[PDB]
Amino acid sequence: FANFCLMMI
Amino acid sequence: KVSSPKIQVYSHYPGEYGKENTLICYVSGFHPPDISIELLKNGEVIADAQQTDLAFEKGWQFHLTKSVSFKPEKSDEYSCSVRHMSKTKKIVWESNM
Amino acid sequence: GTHSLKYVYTGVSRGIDFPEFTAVGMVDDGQFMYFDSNSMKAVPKTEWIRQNEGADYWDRQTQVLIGAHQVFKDSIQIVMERFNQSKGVHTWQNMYGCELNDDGTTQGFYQYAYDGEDFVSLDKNTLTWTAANPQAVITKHKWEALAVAEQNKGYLENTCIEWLKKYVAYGKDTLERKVSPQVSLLQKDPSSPVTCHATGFYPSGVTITWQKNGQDHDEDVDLGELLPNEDGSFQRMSTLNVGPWKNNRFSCVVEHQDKTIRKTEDDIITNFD
Repeated sequence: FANFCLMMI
Repeated sequence: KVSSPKIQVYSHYPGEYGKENTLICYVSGFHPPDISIELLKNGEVIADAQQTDLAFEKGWQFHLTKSVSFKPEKSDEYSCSVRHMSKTKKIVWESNM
Repeated sequence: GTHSLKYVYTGVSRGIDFPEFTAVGMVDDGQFMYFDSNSMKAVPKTEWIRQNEGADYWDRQTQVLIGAHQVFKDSIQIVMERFNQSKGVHTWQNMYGCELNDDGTTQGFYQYAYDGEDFVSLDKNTLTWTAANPQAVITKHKWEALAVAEQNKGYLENTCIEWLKKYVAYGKDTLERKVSPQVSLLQKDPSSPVTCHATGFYPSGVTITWQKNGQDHDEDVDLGELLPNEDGSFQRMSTLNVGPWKNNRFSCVVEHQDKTIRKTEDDIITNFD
């Protein structure tokens, strides 16, 4: 399952 | 900026004439990802060929696989034509037989 | 055996060949998931995921990746500006994943790249981000303040592994399969070089060796690259170019999973003879 938390650079 | 595709054309099984087989074109190490791949029989695009979903390996270089069922016969020339940016390369399948 | 779960995201500025965002999920380097920003839907790519997960799983996966698309869109706009390259066609990539060993021990990685070159990389031992260039340093400071490394490490060491274990169970038969190579000796002409061709095997590890009379022989040998078949199996070949082969008995030995297959000159096939 993909990582649900992403942050823009 | 740009890294031209390595192109490798081969068949699943030995290219025995008259035997059901799969023609495969493995296109790797290219960038940018925008690209066109077609399998040709006697210079004409083979229909119903399938292409893997865009992916890449460690090192970031993209790779794609295009394949279609085929039945090689004495008369016919099979090839993989790849257009990437300003270059179009056509590679003829070698049966080694 | 060792197993892995990996995700690779591709972000693109300017079309048309591909959508703005593409995601592929893999177990042991075999695709089981797909998503892109055209369909806005995450979909199964193997039988074992189809039979073991359903609507709820995919709705959640879709929802996560729609967010990924949104973030990638904003991210690539930013990095392009930092390279003063905002006009042209460019790329933003992310790959991450975990490995589970027989050991029970685990490995994990988290990396990003712009235009096919390293941008930032996770060091989950020091909980820092390695910036490949000046353009990445601002991101490094931002992410280290937001504790992105801690979150990523948490995912890699826990969530990623827990799902990998599930997936391995789902597709145990396919993932643990051992398929022996089909081996043939090829020759265009009685005077031409001879190719030992192995195909249809899995896992991908294979050894092709030539023998003359023979204990093995590695002069005039050209070992080709490991190549993928269309069905998840692999193939590889080796070519022998030796002088008139006639007075000496050559053979090809292919070893896969501790088992060997031998082919001698009596086995050589050709078109059209």
